Amino acid sequence: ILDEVTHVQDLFLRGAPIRTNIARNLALKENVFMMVICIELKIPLFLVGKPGSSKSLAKIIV
Ligand SMILES: Nc1ncnc2c1ncn2[C@@H]1O[C@H](COP(=O)(O)OP(=O)(O)O)[C@@H](O)[C@H]1O
Repeated sequence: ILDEVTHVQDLFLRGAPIRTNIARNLALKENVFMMVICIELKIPLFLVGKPGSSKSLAKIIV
C-alpha cells in the first residue's frame, strides 16, 4: 500500500512540470498530490507546518 501511494505521488509530480533544484521528499509529493485531489473533489485542504514544508511551493506547482 505504501509503495502504491508513493508511486501515485511520483506520477502526479511527473504530471507537473519538471522543476530543477527541487526536493522530491514526502512533503512535496504528498502536498501536491493531495491538493490536486482535494481541489478536484471540491473538498478543502488545510496544509500547515513551518517555513520549509513545501506548501506554497505545492500551491504554485499545482
Ligand atoms: N523539498 C523541498 N521542500 C521545501 N522547499 C524546497 C524544497 N526544494 C526546494 N525548496 C525551496 O523552497 C522554496 C519555496 O519552498 P518553501 O519555502 O518550502 O515553501 P513554503 O512557503 O511552504 O515554506 C523554493 O525557492 C525552493 O528553492
